[PDB]
Amino acid sequence: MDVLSKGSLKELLAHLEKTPLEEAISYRIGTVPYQNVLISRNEYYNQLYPDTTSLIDGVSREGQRNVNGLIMSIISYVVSGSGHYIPNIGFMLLRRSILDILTKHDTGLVTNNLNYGIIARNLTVSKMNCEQRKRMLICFKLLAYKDGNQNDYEIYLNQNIPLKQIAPNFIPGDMRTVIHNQDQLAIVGIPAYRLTQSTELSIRDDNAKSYKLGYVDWYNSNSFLRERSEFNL
Amino acid sequence: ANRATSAFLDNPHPVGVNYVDEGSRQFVAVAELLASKLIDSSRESDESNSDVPFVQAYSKFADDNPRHLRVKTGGKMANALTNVIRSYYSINAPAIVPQVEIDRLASKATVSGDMYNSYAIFNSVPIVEVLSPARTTVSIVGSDRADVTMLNTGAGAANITFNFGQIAETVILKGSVPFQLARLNQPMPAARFTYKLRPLDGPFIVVLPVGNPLVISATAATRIQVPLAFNKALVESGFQTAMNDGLFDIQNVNYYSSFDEFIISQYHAQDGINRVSTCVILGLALQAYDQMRRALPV
Amino acid sequence: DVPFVQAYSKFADDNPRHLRVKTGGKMANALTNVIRSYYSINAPAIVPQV
Amino acid sequence: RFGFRDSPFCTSLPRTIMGNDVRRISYNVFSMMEDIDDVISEGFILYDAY
Amino acid sequence: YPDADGNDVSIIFSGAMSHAIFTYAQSQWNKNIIKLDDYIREITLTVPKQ
Repeated sequence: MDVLSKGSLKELLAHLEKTPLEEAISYRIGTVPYQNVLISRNEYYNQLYPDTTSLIDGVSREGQRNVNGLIMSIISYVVSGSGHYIPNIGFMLLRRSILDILTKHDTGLVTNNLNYGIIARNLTVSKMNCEQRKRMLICFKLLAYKDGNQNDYEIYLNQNIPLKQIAPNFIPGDMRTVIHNQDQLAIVGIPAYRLTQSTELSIRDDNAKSYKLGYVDWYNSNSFLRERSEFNL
Repeated sequence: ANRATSAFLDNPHPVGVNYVDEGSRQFVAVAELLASKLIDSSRESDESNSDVPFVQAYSKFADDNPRHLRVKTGGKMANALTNVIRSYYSINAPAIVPQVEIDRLASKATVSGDMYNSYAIFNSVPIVEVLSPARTTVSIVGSDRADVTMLNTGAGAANITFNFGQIAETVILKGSVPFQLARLNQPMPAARFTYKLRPLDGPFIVVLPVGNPLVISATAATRIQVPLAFNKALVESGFQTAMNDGLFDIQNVNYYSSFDEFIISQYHAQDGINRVSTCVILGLALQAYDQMRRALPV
Repeated sequence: DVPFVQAYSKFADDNPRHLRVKTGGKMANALTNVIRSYYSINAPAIVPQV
Repeated sequence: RFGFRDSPFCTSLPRTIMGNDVRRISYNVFSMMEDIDDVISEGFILYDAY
Repeated sequence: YPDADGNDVSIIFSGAMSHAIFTYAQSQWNKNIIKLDDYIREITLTVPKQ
């Protein structure tokens, strides 16, 4: 809910600096993705509603134990709000910040073999909105510039023309680009009053709607409950 | 054996998955309401011999005053309405409109955005399969009125199976000459011109006597939930306008003669009830496109 | 309708409206989908923890 | 054109700044905004008012 | 002595019926003491949508 509230690149990068990798990994066992299922939407239809499960839903799903699974878990947290179940990663790695994983070599993770096309297909980029895609491209650029793969990122953008139009205008390692960036990346914000307490047909739309409706209540009460446990640590 | 299927029911292409939320539904409803006021204001301006009613309507729709030396394009609302129409048709469309832009355009007027307040009747006839034995030829022509022409060349009478799907509500069959039709495992009645059928009542068997060809004319009615502002006449005009403007020109898509064929074909696809909700929002957007473009041609 | 409006608002966190249809709201949606999850492991988990 | 220092006048209000479209907020929405501090950091256009 | 929350528990010698009547009265009144944030949520349902 906090990560989805950020609406600027410099807010999003600041949040990733303070957030450990533990928050991007779920301890719930979940279900296997890419499964054709029938769900109940009784507000609209008497019959069951066909849908397919995906990693970028708001619900935690089982994840693979490879490096590909950990990168997919990070991106899913940014774009959907929840991570995936990857057990026994390691105490040292889980303490590191998300930005440290993406942009630093001291972590001990190797991401040179990652294929950006495969990761996008596994995350169902075709079903992602403009804000979600821009967030995903930010994570790709950070990973590419860490590995010296700047050319591969540009070539990958040439192949996918629609992704090129919405590519973020920031160069990692340059502070000027982050300062002057004017991107809008807020999936969840203070709702327009027109929003109602109604369900949505798709799994993704309903879960995104749930985050939107609960943002006002979370905004008012998160500070005190966080402080009630943070003090005397 | 031979199998005959309707042309428009074949291979429905996947539809878009964007701009179907509550906020985006309101924007389409806002565009339809504001586009209607543009048409009415132009009529009022012509009658009153004053451009003042049109200036207010254009300013609300386009966020800028009309100018004599600037082309009247409808502003940013027109661009957003055009882009969402492209996205609804196919999943391969770019879908580049920001959420901040959509939300600000839904605040121009207050509308519920509910797409289930009413219903509309669609007339496309879905013949999923016509199964004919040997020595018989069967041809299916037309969508709004389906004409099935059958010839029996063999020695004796042949039985022909008709499948109308499980979605259409009612189907009327009319023949050039009286003919016999009955459900599976049912006795055949005396020959008569007209049959009224429920498509959910299994496949239907038609007795084809040897001799002159028998032609069956089929009409069907299906009810699909639509918003209260839905108008089939304006949706049909917008569908034809969008094709001519190139809004539907994307790779790996199917083209239809009318929005009637488009919505029914997507309904009959596997897991087709997912697509029918997106098609209704597309129809409403085309209703806004027709009124806006007729008032502001480009 | 006063006793029913008070209870429905508590249950569904929304006020009944004549135009809409009363199905129980988001609480009804979660309850029905969790029921399917309990019955079989093939049924998915689609209700977020929030 | 006029040689003003830090001219507050633009020939037209820019459609895009730094490759992104400038956000436009109606005056009514901006009046009710409680997250105004986050919005002003990016910049916006106010309309629907005189 | 303090409880898990900040409330103070008094352990005294007192009669059984006076204890039962007093403590039951405390529970009935305590049911209607709610946080201001929950109170604000209740009002927002009653007031119009804007």
